Amino acid sequence: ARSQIFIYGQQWPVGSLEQAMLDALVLDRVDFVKLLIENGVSMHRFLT
Amino acid sequence: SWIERAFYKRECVHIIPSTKDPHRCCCGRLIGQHVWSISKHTQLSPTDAFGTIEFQGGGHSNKAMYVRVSFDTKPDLLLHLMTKEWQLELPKLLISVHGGLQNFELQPKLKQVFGKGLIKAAMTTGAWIFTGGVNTGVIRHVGDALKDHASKICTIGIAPWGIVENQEDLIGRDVVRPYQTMSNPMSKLTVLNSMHSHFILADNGTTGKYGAEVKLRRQLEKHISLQKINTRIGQGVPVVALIVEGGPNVISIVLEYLRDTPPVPVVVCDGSGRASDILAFGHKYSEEGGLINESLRDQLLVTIQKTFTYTRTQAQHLFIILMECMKKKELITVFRMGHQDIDLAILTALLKGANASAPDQLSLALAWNRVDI
Repeated sequence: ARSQIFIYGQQWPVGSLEQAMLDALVLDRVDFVKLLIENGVSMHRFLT
Repeated sequence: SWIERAFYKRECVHIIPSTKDPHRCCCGRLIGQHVWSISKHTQLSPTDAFGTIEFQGGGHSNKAMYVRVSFDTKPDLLLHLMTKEWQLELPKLLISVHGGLQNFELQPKLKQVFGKGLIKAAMTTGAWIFTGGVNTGVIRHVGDALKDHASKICTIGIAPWGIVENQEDLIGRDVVRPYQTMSNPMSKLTVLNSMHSHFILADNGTTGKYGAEVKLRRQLEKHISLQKINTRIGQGVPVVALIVEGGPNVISIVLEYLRDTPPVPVVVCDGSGRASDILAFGHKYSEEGGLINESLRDQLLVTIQKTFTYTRTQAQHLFIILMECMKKKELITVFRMGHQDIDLAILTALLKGANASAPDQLSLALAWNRVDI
């Protein structure tokens, strides 16, 4: 996921990264959470 | 509000000369996208692009100040902006990182030793790092060094405003604008480095072309070097010149640095290639400076004609510029790989360029706690 999905030039829909963030939280995927926060999404704007 | 009323900006209002492509003007923008005076006929206006950049993505989140200024602004107002509005104290050391605009890859721990050298030389003296701004080549290595640093910083980079990607994303007046660190592979518009602290993005009016920042950066560095610090040990905020790789232009930059009053020492690194390797091969095989015999001369000529793919007359002209650089051989410090990192070079340049007596250099080294230097 790091080396091809999050490669340069990849267009991202609005709100899809937070849905993937939630899906990574519910499935207990720590490294995907680390990668996701690393790729722009903050816990302040996501967690409701 | 002082930034808009003190700094100016320029925008492309021309006769739209097509040259090659009918959409591409002299400034390179689209033919309908419009809204020096020679062929661009540009007009001056208050700025509309300054404030804060919140770097979204790219690992750690870092906020960088930015301001769009004209390329012909006096350096005193920019330095007053840096000291007053950005709350930056006067530094004790200036580092000028120059290199090739093309992306390149070096040896792994040549990169690591260079990065740790620039990083620890940045913390211990409280220096200011001056880069090219955009995330290409040597400045990409500087940004990777700053990412690996992850501690504690003033690494203000000067880039052309028109060469930046998502120029409409950075439009505002003292407003935090989110930026994407993600760049399209095909887009010629380069991206801003994520791990920089300040930006001196300069507009000459044109977009997608370089040369809008070299004179302003050089004048600002000269004006900073005229700012003799209160310590005043033979110099004021001494200026070093780190060169990694580079092209044909960095030889002229080295010639401008060496043939200057006061002289600027120039330090180079080995193993990256291109202009730095020919500079190192000249420096090892030099004898008494400009006294170079014929065999290393045509070896230098064939390596210039091979590495830089130049014609024989351009290689001869570049060798002439190399010998004009080589007349001042004492200022050039060459770092060779193979327990010494970059750290033990910038300093040398500060010591020799300061040109004070050896008690003063000894007291400065005692202040820095650098017994090896």
